[PDB]
Amino acid sequence: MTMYIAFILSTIFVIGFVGFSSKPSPIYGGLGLIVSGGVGCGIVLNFGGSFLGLMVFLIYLGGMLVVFGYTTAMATEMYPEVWVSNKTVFGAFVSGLMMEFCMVYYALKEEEVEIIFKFNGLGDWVIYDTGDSGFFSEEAMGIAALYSYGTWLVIVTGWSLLIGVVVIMEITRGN
Amino acid sequence: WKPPPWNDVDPPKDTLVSNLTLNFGPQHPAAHGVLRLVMELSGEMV
Amino acid sequence: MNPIIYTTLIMTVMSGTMLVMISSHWLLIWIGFEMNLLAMIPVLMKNFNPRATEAATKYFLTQATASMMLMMAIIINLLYSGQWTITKMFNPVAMTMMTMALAMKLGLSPFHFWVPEVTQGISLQAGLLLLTWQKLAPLSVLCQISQSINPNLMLTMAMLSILIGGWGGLNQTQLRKIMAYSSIAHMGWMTAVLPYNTTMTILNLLIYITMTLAMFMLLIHSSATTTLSLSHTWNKMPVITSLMMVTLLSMGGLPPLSGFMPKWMIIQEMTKNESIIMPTLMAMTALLNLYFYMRLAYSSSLTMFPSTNNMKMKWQFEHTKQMKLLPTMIVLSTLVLPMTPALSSLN
Amino acid sequence: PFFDVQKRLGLDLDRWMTIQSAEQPHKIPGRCHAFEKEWIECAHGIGGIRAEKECKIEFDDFVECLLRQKTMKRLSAIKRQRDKLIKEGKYTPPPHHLG
Amino acid sequence: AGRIASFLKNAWAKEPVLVASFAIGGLAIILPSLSPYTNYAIRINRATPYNYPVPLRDDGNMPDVPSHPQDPQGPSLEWLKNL
Amino acid sequence: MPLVYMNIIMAFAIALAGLLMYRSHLMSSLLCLEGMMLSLFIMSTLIILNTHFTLANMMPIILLVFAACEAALGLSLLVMVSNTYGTDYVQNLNLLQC
Amino acid sequence: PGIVELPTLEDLKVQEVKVSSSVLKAAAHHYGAQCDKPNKEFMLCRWEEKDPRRCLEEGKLVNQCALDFFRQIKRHCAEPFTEYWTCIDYSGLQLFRHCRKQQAKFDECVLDKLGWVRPDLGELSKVTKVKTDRPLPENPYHSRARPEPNPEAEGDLKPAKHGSRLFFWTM
Amino acid sequence: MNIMLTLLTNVTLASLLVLIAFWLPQLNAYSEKTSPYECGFDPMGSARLPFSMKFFLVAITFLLFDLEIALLLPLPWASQTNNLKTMLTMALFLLILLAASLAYEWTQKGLEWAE
Amino acid sequence: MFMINILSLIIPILLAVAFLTLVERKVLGYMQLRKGPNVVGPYGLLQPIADALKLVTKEPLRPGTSSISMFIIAPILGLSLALTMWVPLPMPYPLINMNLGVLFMLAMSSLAVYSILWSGWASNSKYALIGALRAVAQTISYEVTLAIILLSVLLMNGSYTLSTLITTQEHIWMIFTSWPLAMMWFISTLAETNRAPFDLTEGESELVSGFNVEYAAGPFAMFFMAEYANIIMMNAFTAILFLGASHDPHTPELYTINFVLKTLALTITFLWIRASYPRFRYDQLMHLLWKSFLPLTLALCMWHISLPIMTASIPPQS
Amino acid sequence: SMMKWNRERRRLQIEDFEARIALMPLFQAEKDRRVLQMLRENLEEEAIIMKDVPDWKVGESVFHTTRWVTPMMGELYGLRTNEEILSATYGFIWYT
Ligand SMILES: CCCCCCCCCCCCCCCCCC(=O)OC[C@H](COP(=O)([O-])OCC[N+](C)(C)C)OC(=O)CCCCCCCCCCCCCCCCC
Ligand SMILES: CCCCCCCCCCCCCCCCCC(=O)OC[C@H](COP(=O)(O)OCCN)OC(=O)CCCCCCCCCCCCCCCCC
Repeated sequence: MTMYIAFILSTIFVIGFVGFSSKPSPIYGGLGLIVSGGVGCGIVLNFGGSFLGLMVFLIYLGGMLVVFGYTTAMATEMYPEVWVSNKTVFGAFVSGLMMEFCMVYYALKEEEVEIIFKFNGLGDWVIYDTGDSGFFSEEAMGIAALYSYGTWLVIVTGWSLLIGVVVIMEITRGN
Repeated sequence: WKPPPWNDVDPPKDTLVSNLTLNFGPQHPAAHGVLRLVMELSGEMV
Repeated sequence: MNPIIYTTLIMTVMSGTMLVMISSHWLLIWIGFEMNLLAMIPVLMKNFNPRATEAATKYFLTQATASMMLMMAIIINLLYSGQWTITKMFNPVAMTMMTMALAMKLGLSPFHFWVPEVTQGISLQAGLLLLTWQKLAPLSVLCQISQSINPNLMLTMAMLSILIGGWGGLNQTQLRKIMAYSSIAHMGWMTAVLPYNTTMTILNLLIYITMTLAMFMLLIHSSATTTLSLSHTWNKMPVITSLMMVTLLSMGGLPPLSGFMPKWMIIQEMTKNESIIMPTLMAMTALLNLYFYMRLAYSSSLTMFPSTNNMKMKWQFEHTKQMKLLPTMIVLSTLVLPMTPALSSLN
Repeated sequence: PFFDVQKRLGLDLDRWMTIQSAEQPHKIPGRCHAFEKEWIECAHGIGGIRAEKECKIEFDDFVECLLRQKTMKRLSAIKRQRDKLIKEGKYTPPPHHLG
Repeated sequence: AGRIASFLKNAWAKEPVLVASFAIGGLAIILPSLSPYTNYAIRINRATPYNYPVPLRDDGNMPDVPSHPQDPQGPSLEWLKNL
Repeated sequence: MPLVYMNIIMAFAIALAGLLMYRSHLMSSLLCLEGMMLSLFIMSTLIILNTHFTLANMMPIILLVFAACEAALGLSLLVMVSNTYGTDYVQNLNLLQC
Repeated sequence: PGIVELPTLEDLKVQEVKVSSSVLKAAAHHYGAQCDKPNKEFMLCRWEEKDPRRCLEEGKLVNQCALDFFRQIKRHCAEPFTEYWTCIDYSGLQLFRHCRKQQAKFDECVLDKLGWVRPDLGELSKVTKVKTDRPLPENPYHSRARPEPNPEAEGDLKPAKHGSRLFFWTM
Repeated sequence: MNIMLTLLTNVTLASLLVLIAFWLPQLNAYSEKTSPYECGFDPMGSARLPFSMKFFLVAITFLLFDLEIALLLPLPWASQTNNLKTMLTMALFLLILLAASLAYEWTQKGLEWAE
Repeated sequence: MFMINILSLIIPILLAVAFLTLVERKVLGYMQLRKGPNVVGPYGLLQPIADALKLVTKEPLRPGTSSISMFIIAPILGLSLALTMWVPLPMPYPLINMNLGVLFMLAMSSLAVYSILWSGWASNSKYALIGALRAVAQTISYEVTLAIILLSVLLMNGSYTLSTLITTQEHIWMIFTSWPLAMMWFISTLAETNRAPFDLTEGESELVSGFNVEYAAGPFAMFFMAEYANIIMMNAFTAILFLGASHDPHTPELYTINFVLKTLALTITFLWIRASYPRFRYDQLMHLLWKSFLPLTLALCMWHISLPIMTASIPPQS
Repeated sequence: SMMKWNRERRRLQIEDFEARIALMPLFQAEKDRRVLQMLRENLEEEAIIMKDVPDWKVGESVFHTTRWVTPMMGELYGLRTNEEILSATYGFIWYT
């Protein structure tokens, strides 16, 4: 319920990740990944990251993964390797649905899950901070500083992107 | 195991491209209903 | 590739490494690593042979994975400390996390598996850049964060680097694979002393730089990639084979040659740090490098392998290359032991 | 950095953003501006070795400020005992709990 | 001279698009420096009070800051409403 | 530390395993790689938004625009492999060997 | 590690203004300049004392100083207040642009009834000097003692004794 | 509360709208009816082959182009900064480099993709 | 009562889409001097009902080589996204007053390409496969101009809040300030929505029926409904963006009159274009976008970023 | 025309902002009283429920310093209803 709503979105995020990480068909893996891409935005939205949340929709859901479909349409291994095609992918998918189900139950009971880090299984809502942001959206003012203080990053990010296009055509030119 | 070729140009394998024989028509509206135009295409290039 | 395009691609690769060494912010450190990666692949693609494509693909997959794995070390350190400054970080798991992340870029532990194969596929000039310049950037981070490292974890990674790097070198015919295995072995020597005193980690770097420039550009001048192909070079230009055997002996570390200076100082440092078993074992494995070093020296100039009648044309013509900085390279790479106390300049 | 060019020529490239108590857009604060400012001024001109132990108090307080581990554990133990008690019907929440 | 005018006109004969975009982008960068309103733009941008102007401790001898948000002392923006 | 942070951290770790545990389609490998950064992009937003590190709202885009750049390289290498070999298999991508 | 000292609920039972948001917004301009002195005193305390519990006495004063601002207008033309704040309430964003006539009618009284004046643009955003009697806090952050910096280098540089002193190298 | 509720309503509306478009028409498909349609003639076995480079080349250029435009979404709030001159210079830089990437891509064939 | 309002929004649009087939059929016929549907009911008013319930009663044949789960998910995404396109619209008072509605508008519109890619792959036929691949290729080329146009257009608005567009155009239509962009935005909307000359995605004459080459009966209407729903929404989006209307708070009735009347005019000129121009070609389709559209959009964006600074006319972010 | 209209809007915005500046005093005082009063209710509730705990002395300062820390939302609304939690944490965030 809405008590632990962000508990939910985080959960489909994990199962969405287990989807493509289980190495299913690249389109199906794309389907599982974009599902995780879709649900992950809600996690950021719940924290007030509307601008950041909307971007991953734009340049990662409607961005990177669209051209991924081209290579899948270009690869086209002679038979679909959808989940029914192989049995290891089922085992990979089935497995990846266990331990995260195990530790949430581990975290829901006593909350003292010590996997690598100590972790609290308390409700997602707690770690939020109380305080008005006035009229300036904190997310917006942070990003807009791109052109105020992020001068140095802008040059390096731009220069690499320019070098990004010079390499891509050069490697793909095939001599 | 075979020592690598001296020029480092390992020998290209068989052709990995095709000309995609397409059976245009006859049901195709552009085929005037009765055209069996079949062509060879390297992508859009024919 | 157009020379102007080639010059720019090298220019960004140099700047990307330069960016890493000059950034006080963890994000910018990552920026340098990725944009250095972003321009490394096309240089390996200059020849554009199927072997190169296999080499470049292997190189990109391991480097991209290591760089992406590097982000969590930054993120986890961020999460537990909220500090983007590149300093002594505040999480053992994050400290552990990046140490293998950077190690994969250098290729010391089993991570090193990409180092030989990528060098084999790609051209001699590209291998020279990959094994010399592309090792400054990962080392730069380790020098800055040396105070936070777990001593046990890093010393191990250094150990298998010299251990495996030297051990497999006995079974390499292609000179490119020999050089990479030598590189992995030399990687361990600098990395071992890294937690103790970073001054001679650098000293090992420039010195190890000198032979690898010396050896590779000698090999390029020879235009030979295999042991047998190298052997025939005695007939054409016996003098070059003579200098190469000096560097081969020097890079092996026999005194009073230059290559002994790093190892000697390395043993001295950890001996001051009460670690005395650790230096001894690396010295024992140092002879492993010397063996196939001798084998190449035996094939190159110490003996005189048979030649081919077609070598007679090579006598008539001459080399058109300019081998820039080769004269001063080998001299600085074979007799600099008397100038050892100059290492305090690095400090 | 390895080569602190920024310090030599004095052009700020990245350090404007390395910590959250520096200048911020519209002068709005971070979550732990008060704590990290205290830790920073504690550990200035001291050295990493000495500042690890001498300014320990300012650190774990600042770490607790942004992690909020023990505070969350405090609330968890408060909540855990609550449901371990009210379910037994030993104490009833007052109206202001329920509005 | 003769080549420049011919080349520009000749280019405008085949392609009218990029010459139009080049002209627009050419304008888009110079007059920002030449405009007299950019200083006005940053002045009104600074004039917007997003945050509270926290009061300053009055200990005497700062006449510039007013003691009331009606006194003539302090910054004034009578240009703004006219601008 | 909040339960959600496990979910992204474990998401990365299982994404990391899929990147390393291969199969026969490095196309699928690239999916784990870009999913790998998506968790990195996602998680980075949580801390930065939570701690109000306003100027640090920078890097989620910066990390995005650079992780996206590797897609350009990675996918370009994909078609290069799928031209000298035709397919995107990984077992056949062993011509180096010696 | 101590007590989070919290004030008792007794001092928190202060009179609170009971008016909808549009009521505040409609008279906000005619409220800020005319109750500035206690408002500045309280908010100076908030930024100087840096602790909520220190400014409790001033916290009820501004609330009190709001009420005697919200009482004479009842003994004066409360009727122009009604439709003015009603019209402002109709706006989704409480925009003054749509409802200016009622603003003029509201402004017309207070120019003569209580003799107030509409503050001009930028006047409310002016930084003002507030005159208080409370002492400035010594360590608002409650800072502890500071670690003593390690002693600095001093004395003229002398040549290194017996050269590099590294193994057999004499110089 | 309402946002995913709005998302929820549309998806059910779509799913039922296809559900009563699937079970209602009393599916009566045969083998030849379900056979692929290829201009009325026999399919020779296909749709599993690579397509050169032009479709891939434009996709990567679009992806790279989409990433730079991603860098310049925050411009509407960027104009509200205190230091416009730095912002004006910096935003102009992204656009001219966006131009330069297009400029190179145009000059070295590029957008005239392979055939 | 939030729920009844939702059905009060999605139900009328679906009925609007059905009637859009009739009016387009008649108007397109009238250009061709024909009459269009006038036998089925008075002036063909029941033709949308006749077409709708005839196709529903036609079996939804699934192709032999189809992934049924893959075949079905694509219409669900396509139709739901099209209906979701209207939830942030500033219709009197916007339903979902998302402060970043324009980004939400663009992200959902860009997510529509997954239906195109998935439908082509699930159909599993060469004709459908290359039909879809070029379809998305046409699709993915143009929204970069969409984003650039919006960034330049919204720059003088103040933010990405769609409701703020009303107050920006309170005096004059926003087309007058950016009419070079207005035609720039308009043409790109046809390419996104895949109408002639940008109909090579479907290409009735030469690509049979594009990605709908096989897609039949039951779920075919979903792409058809989603396609035509986008036509109104894109024209509605253009209507608010450039052809703004005055909005009295005490009478939202009036601005609805202006917004509605404009958006049929914008839809009417859509099929007006269809009934006049030849169909484009794949290479010209890319060449026109990348050679004569992208450079112009860049310069105009450069013109519109610096314009508020050189005139001290930056808009408030609120 | 637009530059005049945009210039007018900026005057409107600063006028709107100025109203908020005047409204901060009453708002800050009201939120100041509300937040620490509601904390006291939590502390009062702590000392009816932690009496039987073997080691729990009320009012523990988790932070070692004596400086006031803004109360984390967990200890603020943690002992309230589900409506109070939902309407406070994501109440602004949802608000379609
Ligand atoms: C101080 C002033 C500042 C601003 C000054 C700006 C410059 C002056 C104004 C220039 C014109 C406006 C900007 C450019 C517009 C054209 C862009 C372009 O590429 O044009 C050539 C392009 C391409 O023409 P082309 O392909 O023949 O030639 C281009 C050049 N070569 C050959 C080198 C490639 O024209 C088209 O694309 C034709 C239209 C295609 C779409 C088909 C449908 C058209 C429907 C038209 C009727 C409906 C219009 C609706 C308008 C909106 C209503 C809301
Ligand atoms: C630390 C231990 C030692 C380490 C180094 C050991 C190196 C050698 C080890 C063995 C190497 C393998 C076996 C021998 C290989 C020989 C290679 C070769 O090319 O030999 C043949 C070649 C023929 O000679 P050529 O090249 O024609 O040049 C003649 C001089 N013009 O010969 C040559 O090319 C050699 C040319 C040598 C030229 C020498 C010039 C000397 C000049 C001295 C100047 C002194 C000035 C003094 C001033 C005093 C006052 C200040």
